[PDB]
Amino acid sequence: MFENITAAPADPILGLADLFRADERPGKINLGIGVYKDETGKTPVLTSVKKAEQYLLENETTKNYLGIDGIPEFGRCTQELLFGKGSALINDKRARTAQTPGGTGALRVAADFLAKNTSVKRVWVSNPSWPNHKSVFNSAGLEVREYAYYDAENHTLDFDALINSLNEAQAGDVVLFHGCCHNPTGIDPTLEQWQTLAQLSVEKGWLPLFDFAYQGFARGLEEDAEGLRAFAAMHKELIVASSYSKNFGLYNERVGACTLVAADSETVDRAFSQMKAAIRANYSNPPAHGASVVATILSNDALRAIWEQELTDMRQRIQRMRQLFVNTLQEKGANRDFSFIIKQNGMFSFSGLTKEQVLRLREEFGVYAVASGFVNVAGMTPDNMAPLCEAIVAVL
Amino acid sequence: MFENITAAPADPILGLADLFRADERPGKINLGIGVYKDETGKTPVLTSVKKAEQYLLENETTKNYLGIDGIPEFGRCTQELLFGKGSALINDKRARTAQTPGGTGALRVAADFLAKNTSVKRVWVSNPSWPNHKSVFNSAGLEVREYAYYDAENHTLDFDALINSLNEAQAGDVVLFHGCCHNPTGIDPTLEQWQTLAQLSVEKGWLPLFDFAYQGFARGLEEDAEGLRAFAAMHKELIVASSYSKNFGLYNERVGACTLVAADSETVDRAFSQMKAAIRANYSNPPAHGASVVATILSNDALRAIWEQELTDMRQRIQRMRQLFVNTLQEKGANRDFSFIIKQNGMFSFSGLTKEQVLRLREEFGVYAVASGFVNVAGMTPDNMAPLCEAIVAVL
Ligand SMILES: *Cc1c(COP(=O)(O)O)cnc(C)c1O
Ligand SMILES: *Cc1c(COP(=O)(O)O)cnc(C)c1O
Repeated sequence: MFENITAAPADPILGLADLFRADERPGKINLGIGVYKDETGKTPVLTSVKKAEQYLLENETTKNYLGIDGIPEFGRCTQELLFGKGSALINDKRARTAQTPGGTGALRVAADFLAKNTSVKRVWVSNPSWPNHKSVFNSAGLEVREYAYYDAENHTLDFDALINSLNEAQAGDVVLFHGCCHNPTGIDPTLEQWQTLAQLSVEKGWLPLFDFAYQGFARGLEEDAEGLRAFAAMHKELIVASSYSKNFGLYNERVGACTLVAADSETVDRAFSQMKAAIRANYSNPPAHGASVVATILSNDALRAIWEQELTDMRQRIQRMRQLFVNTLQEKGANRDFSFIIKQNGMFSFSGLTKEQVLRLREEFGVYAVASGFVNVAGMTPDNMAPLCEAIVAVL
Repeated sequence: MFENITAAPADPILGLADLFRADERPGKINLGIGVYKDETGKTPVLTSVKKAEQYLLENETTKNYLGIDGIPEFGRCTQELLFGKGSALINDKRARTAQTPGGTGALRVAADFLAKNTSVKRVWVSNPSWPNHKSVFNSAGLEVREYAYYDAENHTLDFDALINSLNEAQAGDVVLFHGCCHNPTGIDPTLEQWQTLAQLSVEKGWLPLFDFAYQGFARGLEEDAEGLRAFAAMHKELIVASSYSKNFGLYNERVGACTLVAADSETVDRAFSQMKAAIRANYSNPPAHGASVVATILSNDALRAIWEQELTDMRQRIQRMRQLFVNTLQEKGANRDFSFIIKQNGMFSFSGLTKEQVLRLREEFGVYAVASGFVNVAGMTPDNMAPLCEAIVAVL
């Protein structure tokens, strides 16, 4: 059966980490890591999370199966983080949430479920979008198309090209958005923008699906949701996929969730059942541990408070490198403008650099950057900034 | 989009636990639980697991993403538990293992991967088989057919009907087996039986896929694998799906794994890549926590030793109820033979009882049993045995 021909031509992971895992001089990391790193290059484990990890060592009584949808507390908790405080979408019971081996879990689960119950044929992702997007959905047998976004050149969102690319879409078509700023270039629709996508989105069909990892990394836990929230001001039907993998620095635990909305609660229920349908058919129920950490930090408001400050730290270091990058680059000699990298959000941004600068940087240079010129601001530490910036400007 | 018609007609879970969750007199549990219970009706959390849970509170340095295949230690460790000690299938590097949100995760992942790379069209499950089997594979677009097994009446494996039902199968068809004794009736092929399935299996085509949750519950960690192992003595190509969900009482953590075999290591590799392919496309990498517990107990041989004794306990309580069931039933008045329930293995066995005894037991009786007459020996405690056995014999 497996004997003769298969093999991968694979993901931009070992597509950079393994040459890094060998191409040893004093390698300026990959800026092609997918995780955050602190001022020392470590991707710590959090005080809010540990303290919470301990609350579980002691309080757990059984490792008894979780409900298909998971931890309801996590539920309440996730819902309220995405839609708000007195959110009339919560009291009103239009939203239902599933706990999933998070982020990708949710987009998958979202995928498999749309694929029946629904007659969604295509998914519109965005050029570029997080690399693993296409695979999730092709896997489920939905065809993926791309809308414009960052035509680049002038480093911002070619708003017009988007709207323009989008009109090709249609009524029962799902349009994938990243709530708060986009992997790989933290370029944001401003509220207005977010606002018109929504006006357009209702008058044309489009079930909107939010891909939401990164909340609290652009401006703040609650502002980051505004995009999700205005859409949500006017949808009836909407679906969002979340991850506490980045915001809780819980990467390996696999935490995130899938929220589904319907006009009303009866409808929400006939459909959530069918999303649970798709869950018993994937993995029968989600992994507790991560989410309990999660459910526990969001409930304990002392632990929340301590948790909100770490994230603040995160997000802040990230902001500090973005200026420093542009600064160390001034001083050292660059023929260009990159004042565009302090304008973007998140870990990611494309360093406007060529497939070949990117490659002239891994020879007698040593910096790892995935071929697309995309760097992870998070891998830049205050001291590695010197050499990095020598190297970047020694190619332009 | 979701508006009008969907809804579930669902899993034998709330299909029994929810009426239990309400039908309150002194309800004799459901014997329609899917988890083990101790002599008090609790599904504890283990000393081996806690001690290990603590080793992690203190030793974890980052929550950094796991490899797609997961924890390699878990790897080594799982492989050696399934195939053995000096296993020439390990040194020989024909086996490769993926860590997955376990058990169902693995059958799914196994499913999605067969579905391309391979030209497996059908899956042969067994009548009955674990209820969630059909959904996993239909979900992936493989058609499921059933082979005979327990025609019942004479409570044992209609060996002949199996062989007989099987011949309809064919060359690139996957045949699903439960390594050590079967959910819902712990009826075993003896080594010989296991042995002929294998002889047959090579001479006819059939990629064999083992569904293996329950190891150490029939006779012992190592004997339970004999079935897996003799097949494995002669396959080249074979695939097994595991779960430490029952044996480690880790139910909610989601621990298990998918082992794939090929004739040789080159071939194993072109295909594992494509199984990792299917993994980045499901959830991008598995949840650490559970498996670290797992990887940690199997390496630390003090913790292993302590772990092997709990399981022994488990398996033993399970054996003690099976005799007690048959005994309390003698004494109290039954018109039948049920000496067949001390012959079976595992938590499960069908109490030869009718859809209507099953139902005459939930009226002014109070015992919950999924309509198929299947009981979970594990929910029977030494004291609830009195009333249960009054009730069972008061209907025959
Ligand atoms: C980081 C990220 C994810 C993460 O999915 P998880 O399994 O939560 O790691 C998903 N989508 C996007 C756009 C991301 O940036
Ligand atoms: C219990 C059981 C499973 C469990 O899958 P998990 O997700 O590990 O709970 C799978 N298959 C069979 C036959 C089982 O009995």
